[PDB]
Amino acid sequence: NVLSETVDQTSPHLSAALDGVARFSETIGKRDEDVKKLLASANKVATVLGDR
Amino acid sequence: VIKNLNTVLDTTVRHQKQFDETLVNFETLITGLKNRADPIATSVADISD
Repeated sequence: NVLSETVDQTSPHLSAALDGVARFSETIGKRDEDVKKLLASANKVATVLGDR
Repeated sequence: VIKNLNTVLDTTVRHQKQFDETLVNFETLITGLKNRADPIATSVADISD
């Protein structure tokens, strides 16, 4: 009964959340190599900054 | 943002050794100047006068 009530209540607000999460996740998901290269170079530069 | 930050970061990484050394060298130079700042400023003012 609790699962039925939760799905009944949260259904009308689910499609917009799915669409927004899909769009924002695909913003980064189609740039995986660029993001990882950015993280590596940022690791190098930030390590240089933090050590000094 | 990702593209331009990647460009700047790889440019910095290419000279990472020099970018690391210049911080320490600049700190040493500026500390050495600060330890004599008052005579240096007095001397500059006297030169101008």
